[PDB]
Amino acid sequence: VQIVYKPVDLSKVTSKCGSLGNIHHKPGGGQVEVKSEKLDFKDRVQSKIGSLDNITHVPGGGNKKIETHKLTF
Amino acid sequence: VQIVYKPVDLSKVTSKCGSLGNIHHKPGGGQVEVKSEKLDFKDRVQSKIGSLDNITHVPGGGNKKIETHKLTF
Amino acid sequence: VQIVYKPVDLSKVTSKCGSLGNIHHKPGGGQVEVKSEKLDFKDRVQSKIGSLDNITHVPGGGNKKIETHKLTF
Amino acid sequence: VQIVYKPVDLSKVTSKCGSLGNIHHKPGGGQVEVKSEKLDFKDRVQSKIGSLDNITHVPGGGNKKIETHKLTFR
Amino acid sequence: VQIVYKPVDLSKVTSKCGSLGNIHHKPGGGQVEVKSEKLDFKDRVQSKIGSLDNITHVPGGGNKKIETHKLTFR
Amino acid sequence: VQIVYKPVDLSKVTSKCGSLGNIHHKPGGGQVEVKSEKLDFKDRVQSKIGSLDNITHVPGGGNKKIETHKLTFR
Repeated sequence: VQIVYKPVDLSKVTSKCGSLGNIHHKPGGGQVEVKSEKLDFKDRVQSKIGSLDNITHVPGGGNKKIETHKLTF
Repeated sequence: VQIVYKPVDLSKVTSKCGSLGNIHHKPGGGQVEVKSEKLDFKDRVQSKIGSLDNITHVPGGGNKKIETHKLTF
Repeated sequence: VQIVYKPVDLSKVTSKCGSLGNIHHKPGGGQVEVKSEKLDFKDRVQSKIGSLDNITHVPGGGNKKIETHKLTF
Repeated sequence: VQIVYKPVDLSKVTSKCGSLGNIHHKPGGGQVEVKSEKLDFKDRVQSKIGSLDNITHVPGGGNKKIETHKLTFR
Repeated sequence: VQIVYKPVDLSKVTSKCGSLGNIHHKPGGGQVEVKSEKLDFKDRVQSKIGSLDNITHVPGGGNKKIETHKLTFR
Repeated sequence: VQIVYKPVDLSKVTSKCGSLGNIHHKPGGGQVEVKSEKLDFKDRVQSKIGSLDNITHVPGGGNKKIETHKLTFR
């Protein structure tokens, strides 16, 4: 009796996620102007005037790999 | 009696996800103007005036790989 | 009696999802103007004036691969 | 036997090409106003305002003269 | 036997190409105003305002003269 | 036997290419005003304001003269 147990694993499991390999070439507005006598911002206000924002959240992208290798004679 | 147990795995499991490989070439408006006597923002206001926003969320993109390799004689 | 158990897996499982491989070439409006005496925003208001927004959400794009390889003599 | 090969060439070949012998008297006098606001250009601009450039390109005007003289006796 | 081979060449071949012999008298007198505000250019600009440059390119104007003389006796 | 090979060449080949013999009298007198504010340029700018440059490029104007003389007797 002989048993030759030689399984081969060359697998790959990959996450490529979020913001990858992008090109942002010369972004922006020409002119932005805001004229007022008052600006009054007073509860949970977000104001963006002429800004550039690159924002990435990756709570995902996790990998789980499980193997079992059982030989019973 | 002989058993040769040599399964081969060369597989790939991949998550290319979110914002990948894009080109943003010279973005933005020419002129933006806001004229007022008051701007008055006062509960959960989001204001964007001439801004550029690139925003990416990836809660997804997860990989699960499970193998079992069982030999009972 | 002999058994040669040699399955080969060369498979590909891929998710390509969200915003991939796009070209955004010279985007934007020429002129944007807002004229008022008041802008008055006061509960859960979103205002966009001349902004460019690229927004990507990927809660999906997950992969599951399951294998079992069972030999009983 | 006498031979007298005496051709005379007084010819002239001339090219007069382009802007020759012109008079431009007080050119571009008077008044040019460009008042410009809130413009966007997404592509190439060529602009001239009140210009009086003199621009000359001469890729041509080349001359070729070929003169073969042969005399054969017997 | 007498042979006289006495061709006479007083010819002329001439090129007059481009901007020759012009008179420009008080060019660009008077008044140029450019008033410009809040402009965006996303691409190449060439601009001339009140310019009077003299620009000359001559890739041409080349001369080739080829004289061959051969006399063969017997 | 007499042969008298006496060709005469007083001919001329001439090139006059580009900007020759021009008069420019008081060019660019008078007034140029450029007033500019709040401009954006995302690419290459060539600009000339009130310029009177003299610019000459001559890749050409080359001269080639070939004079072959051969006399063969018997």
